[PDB]
Amino acid sequence: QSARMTAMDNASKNASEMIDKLTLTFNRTRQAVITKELIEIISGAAAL
Amino acid sequence: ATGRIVAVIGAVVDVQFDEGLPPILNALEVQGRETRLVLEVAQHLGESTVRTIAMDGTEGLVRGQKVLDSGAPIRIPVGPETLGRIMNVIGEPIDERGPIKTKQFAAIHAEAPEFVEMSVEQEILVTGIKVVDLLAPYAKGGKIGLFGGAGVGKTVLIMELINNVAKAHGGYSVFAGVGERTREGNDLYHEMIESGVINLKDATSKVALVYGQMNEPPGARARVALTGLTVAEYFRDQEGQDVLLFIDNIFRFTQAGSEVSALLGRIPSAVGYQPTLATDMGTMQERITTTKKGSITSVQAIYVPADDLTDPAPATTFAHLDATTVLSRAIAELGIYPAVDPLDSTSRIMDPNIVGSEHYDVARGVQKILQDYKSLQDIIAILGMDELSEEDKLTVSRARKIQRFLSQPFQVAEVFTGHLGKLVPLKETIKGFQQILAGEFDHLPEQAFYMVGPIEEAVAKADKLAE
Amino acid sequence: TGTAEVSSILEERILGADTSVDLEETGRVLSIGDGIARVHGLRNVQAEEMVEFSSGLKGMSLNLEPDNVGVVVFGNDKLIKEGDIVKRTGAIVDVPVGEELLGRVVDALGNAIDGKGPIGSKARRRVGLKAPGIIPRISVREPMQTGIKAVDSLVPIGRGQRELIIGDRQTGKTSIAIDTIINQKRFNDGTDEKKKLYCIYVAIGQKRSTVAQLVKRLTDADAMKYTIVVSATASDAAPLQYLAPYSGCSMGEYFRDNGKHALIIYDDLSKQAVAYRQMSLLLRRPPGREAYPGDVFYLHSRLLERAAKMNDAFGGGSLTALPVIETQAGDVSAYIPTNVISITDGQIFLETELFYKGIRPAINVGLSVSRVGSAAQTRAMKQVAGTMKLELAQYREVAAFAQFGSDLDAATQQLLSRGVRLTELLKQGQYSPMAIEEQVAVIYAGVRGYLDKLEPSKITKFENAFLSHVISQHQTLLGKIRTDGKISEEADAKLKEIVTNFLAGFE
Amino acid sequence: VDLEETGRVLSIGDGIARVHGLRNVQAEEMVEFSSGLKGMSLNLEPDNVGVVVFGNDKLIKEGDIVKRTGAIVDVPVGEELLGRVVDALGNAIDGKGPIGSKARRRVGLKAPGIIPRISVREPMQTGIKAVDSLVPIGRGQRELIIGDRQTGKTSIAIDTIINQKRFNDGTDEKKKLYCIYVAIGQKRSTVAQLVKRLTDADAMKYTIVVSATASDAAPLQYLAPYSGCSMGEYFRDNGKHALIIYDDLSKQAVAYRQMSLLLRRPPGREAYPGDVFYLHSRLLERAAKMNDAFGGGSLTALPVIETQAGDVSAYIPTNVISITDGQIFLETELFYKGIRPAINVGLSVSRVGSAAQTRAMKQVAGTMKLELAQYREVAAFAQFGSDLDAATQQLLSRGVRLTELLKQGQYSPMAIEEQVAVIYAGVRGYLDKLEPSKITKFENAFLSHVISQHQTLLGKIRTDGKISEEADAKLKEIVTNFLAGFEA
Ligand SMILES: Nc1ncnc2c1ncn2[C@@H]1O[C@H](COP(=O)(O)OP(=O)(O)O)[C@@H](O)[C@H]1O
Ligand SMILES: Nc1ncnc2c1ncn2[C@@H]1O[C@H](COP(=O)(O)OP(=O)(O)O)[C@@H](O)[C@H]1O
Ligand SMILES: [Mg+2]
Ligand SMILES: [Mg+2]
Repeated sequence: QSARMTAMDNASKNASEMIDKLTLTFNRTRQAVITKELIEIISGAAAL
Repeated sequence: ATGRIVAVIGAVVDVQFDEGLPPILNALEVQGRETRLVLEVAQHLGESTVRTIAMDGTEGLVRGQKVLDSGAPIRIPVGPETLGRIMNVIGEPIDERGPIKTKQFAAIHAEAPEFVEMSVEQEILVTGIKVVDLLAPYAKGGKIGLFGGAGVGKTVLIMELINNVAKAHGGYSVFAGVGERTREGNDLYHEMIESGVINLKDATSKVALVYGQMNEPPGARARVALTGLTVAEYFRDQEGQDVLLFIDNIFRFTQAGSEVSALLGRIPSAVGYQPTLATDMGTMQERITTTKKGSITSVQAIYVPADDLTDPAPATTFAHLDATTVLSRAIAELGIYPAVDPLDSTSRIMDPNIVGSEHYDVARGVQKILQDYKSLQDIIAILGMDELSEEDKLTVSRARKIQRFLSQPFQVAEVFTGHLGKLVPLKETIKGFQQILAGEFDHLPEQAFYMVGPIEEAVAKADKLAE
Repeated sequence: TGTAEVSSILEERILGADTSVDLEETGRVLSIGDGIARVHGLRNVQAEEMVEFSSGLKGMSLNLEPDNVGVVVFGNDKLIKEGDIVKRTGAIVDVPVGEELLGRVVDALGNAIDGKGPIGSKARRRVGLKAPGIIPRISVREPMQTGIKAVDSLVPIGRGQRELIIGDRQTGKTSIAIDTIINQKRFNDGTDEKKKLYCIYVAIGQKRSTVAQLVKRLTDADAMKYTIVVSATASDAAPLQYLAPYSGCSMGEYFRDNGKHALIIYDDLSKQAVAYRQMSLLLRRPPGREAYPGDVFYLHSRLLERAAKMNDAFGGGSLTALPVIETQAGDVSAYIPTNVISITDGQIFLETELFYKGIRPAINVGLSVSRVGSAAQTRAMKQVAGTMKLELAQYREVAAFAQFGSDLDAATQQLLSRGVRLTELLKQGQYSPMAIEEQVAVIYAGVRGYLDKLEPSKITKFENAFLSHVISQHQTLLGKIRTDGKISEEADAKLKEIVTNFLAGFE
Repeated sequence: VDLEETGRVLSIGDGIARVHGLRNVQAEEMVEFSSGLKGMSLNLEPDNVGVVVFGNDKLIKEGDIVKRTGAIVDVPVGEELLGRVVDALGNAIDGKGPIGSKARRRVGLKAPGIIPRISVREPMQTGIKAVDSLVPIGRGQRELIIGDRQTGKTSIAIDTIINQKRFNDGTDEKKKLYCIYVAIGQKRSTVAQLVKRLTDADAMKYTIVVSATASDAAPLQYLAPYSGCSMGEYFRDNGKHALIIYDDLSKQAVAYRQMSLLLRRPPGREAYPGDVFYLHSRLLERAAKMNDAFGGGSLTALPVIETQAGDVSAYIPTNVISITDGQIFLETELFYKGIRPAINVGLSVSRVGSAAQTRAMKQVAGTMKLELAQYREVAAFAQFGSDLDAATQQLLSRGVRLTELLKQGQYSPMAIEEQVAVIYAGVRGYLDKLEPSKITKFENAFLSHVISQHQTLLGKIRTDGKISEEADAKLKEIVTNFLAGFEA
């Protein structure tokens, strides 16, 4: 029980770190998708 | 001059001048309306054509409709006769208590101060709150920002900032509500009246209100910061005073500028914003800097979208920020009002070269002892060594006393709670936290620090609790 | 490259001076697109002004670009041809309002659609007026009761405000609106003018058969005294769906200027944003984000900030806006949900895993909050809901620890058990809104904790049997709660006694 | 009057003045508005000239008379700009009188070809122990300071600037320095306190400060590092060594993005157009050591690039790493751990700096880089370590002691012989019986002791750039003698 508590503490910490990293790459992917869709709409309305 | 409305899209109406023409960033009175319809000129295209962002409901505008041109960029009534007054970005009073009978007008769309009109001394602006002036202190000319919400005590901290700066320093303040909700603006106006910051009875009020509401077009919302900054620049440049521009929202300012530049036909930037984002924030956020004469200081409530820091509006905002005091509900449900988080409040002025070695030593001791208390609180919550050591129990007692001591009774909460509001200067905060961290007051209970102003009144509260 | 420079109007211009079409009051139709005419002439038309087309149609005119008037057609574009004659009406489009619109489904120009006779309106209010300012309004001073226990306890509505119902598609979200309507029957049956009520359901771009289902549900719940139903369905044109919320909001603005209270339910207000994006992109206005143009926030704010309580000088009238937003798979970070959540004064959030997890109505909170939702309650519901909100706040942290709650300590076990009993108290059958008095009684029983020993699947059966018992036997106690407005120690002692006795005689 | 040499503004809009006529104009030419302003005539069309202004559009009407200057976009230049805050166009904005410039350096010439260049060979010390020991700079070189918001970025450049005072109060002109600080998009208050700290540290004789802050216009922020390269390029062509710092060169690309989008140019990646690489390449590429036939001189560019939440590969950091031949990298989680500066030594390069060493620092910091590269596999083994090897724990502890030695406060850069003496007391393990809460205390202690009592061996280190064997024995003597005589 002592070593299991230690292993689950360290696994929660590693999972929280990877949640933080994946949230950062989710946000930059979100911004890239918004900018891509925006450039497509603006390019369409300008080439019209 | 006299020109003519020739086309209308909302806050984009363009005027065809045939004679003498207003420059870029100017004002226009559209006539024939029941109100004024002020317009802002920019873009001269031909037949003297100017693309004016049109500032109110443009229903009723006809082709060829006469427009008087006033010259000046926008004139607003500034003065000490503007305090307690609600105005909107035309300069027009919307609290329905007569006009603002002042002497000197002032033009919004002014410029930044020159490099020779600067102060090379980062004087620590002392609010008077213990947790603020000890763990994230303010700066004369700062551009600081508070991260609050609804349930937290944001309004109480704002009115306490106004009263502490008006008492300690000699500065009045201005509150620019940018995209201010009319319900929330009305409640904040009645809250200031029932707190005593605004007085409707005589000339002793302490704040001037500029409410640019959400129901106005974004041309009339990207100027609210400019209008409140113009009033505060009157206080800076003709009294030499210690002024506070409280902008309730920097994100609605950026959103209003984004929608203006979307309506003006400009190709938008990145994540949805305008190309001119950093430039517009540069103009405003560099007019709020300190000068050699006065010390305008912005405290601004800031909204981050999608809980993201890399979004361009918080990117430019945090490029101009200085303190970022966090308000929250966790330490508010710990009873401390309001939960200004210091562990998430990274002030730039916290530096022993600027605020001093004693102040920085005390602040590092407090922040380190609360970080260690958070770790040992996790361990004492999971019960691994159950009181880990005498040092564990000592730092838990010390930092629990400190977290109870970070509270302060506020003078704006005096009218309905009998806990009288104290002003605590910087030297007394330093002496109090230094004597708590030095183990001098270890023999006191933790309850003797909750809602007390200075440390000697915490001594007297420990004495009056021992019954 | 000009839009009005075509050889027809040039030829009639330079073959001889016309002065015959008059070019000011009338105007000839130039290029007619998919739903937008760009008419030539109308030198004296104003902006946002409703003109009529010689077919017999109407259509409101925006963009004026120095030679052309951008009139958007209020109907099918099959029967408008190039060269037709437009005519000014002379005024920005009005909505016929009054107390004769009640109980009759109308259409966004203010004309009857259900075929049961015309509307007997006496005055027409100009649509799209400015919102009332700071001094004429005051804050939420009356409690707006949904009838949903979860809403009226955790996130109550205030007569005087705006509360945005937000969720995914088919996640409650209109059932809460129909419960909000049907709850106001018992307040519209009797006296107290400052309690009686007028609901306005503005359906924007729905199916028309579901508007028929909505009006049949309201008629067989007898919900047509309070109610107006404004309908601009998906078969109707883009500007007529655009103009539907302002029409109903003008009706509600009539109701709140004349002393009385009113609420409005903007069902599918995101579809109103979609219709405005359609008509603007065909006007070639520059698209902003997600092709929504610049003034979309200005649109929804000018619509939604007309709801406020009025000060005692300006009657006592209040409006309650309830916009409805479908999100696309929980994407609260989209354009329109972020705009309207920044506008509105509360949100009722429905995450859908609770719906399929079996707690209906689907208000799955934690994201859901009302920014004034403590002062907009009666003191009975204020006390009980405050303690109940703190208990659920202690519950929702530890539910992932409650899936393994069997081998933990006892303090958690008690807290998680109490939270499970309260969370299954908050569920409620569809189309049966509870009055304030009986939900105060039920949530009181759950807070005082006469339920911690019962099985979880027996909580709802206890709830129904307790409603039957309290309505049948103890009428005077609910009279005490609804007339005093609160529990004052005698309702408390009597509820101690009756809940102990009914728990003694339940099974 | 005359449409050959003058012209009239047809339509000044967002950032463009379309001026009519102006037939004698030539491409990319500073053409001045009778509002007292300047602009540069960009794209020439058969109907109009697109001049982008160098200020706000508020001062310019329609039909305001525009007049040619007659020369391509220039900036005043020389040693008479030393000690002074200038604008991006050359006007002195510090208020203490006008400039005495005689020459006039063009703002947009090309970088030198591959023959007048010669590779980096002179040592440029920033004064920082970490930078000059591990990631050094050469006179001749492009070295990008990459980091996040509020990390360490400006203070490294201010230490690099303040360090040069001892060389500039010296004798040889082949060591003195002339530094340019191009503040792009900064707060004006930060530039004011920068000039105050440099005046307080008497650190201005080298220093020009080219200021185009945030309240200044965006095509004025477009022009500022080009003007700074013209300053340092004058010094480089005359054969005097020069430094330049580009404070927030990301904001230069943001300003170029915004004026590019106002010119309706097609946006590319995260709204930056295709011309961003050409922008920073023609900017940075003017740094080189000069061949001794071409006078003999150098420029040293240090751009400062700003990443959002530790994003080394966003779009612009990839461009300005692909241009600069060194990426001094920084982190933020180190900066919260208390190490100042927060150099991520394993990921921080400077590339071609390890040919412009002192050869004392080669004798004392190659072993340091190896012993600190031994530390970059054992931090996880120290996290999960209760039964470790004695040698593994020894090398882990020496890496802890070296990364405690590399901490350094603001505004006190080290001399190079002081760096060699401190690192000599640090590498081969005199710290190994000390505790890491005392190494910076110990370091300040024997730094004061060596700079007071034992100046002669520091003179022997800085004179002959090598630890001589007798000097090696005497410096070992004095480190052991101080370590014996220093209690707590
Ligand atoms: N007991 C209940 N409580 C709440 N909502 C329910 C209940 N039973 C059914 N519903 C759902 O509420 C929905 C109301 O329609 P709505 O969600 O607005 O349709 P849409 O999918 O177009 O948004 C119905 O589709 C129905 O499935
Ligand atoms: N002892 C120190 N050594 C190095 N840097 C420090 C030290 N103390 C504080 N700093 C940091 O130096 C920074 C100077 O700003 P910097 O991050 O270099 O550029 P900017 O914040 O303008 O992007 C301050 O934010 C401050 O946090
Ligand atoms: Mg539906
Ligand atoms: Mg910097």
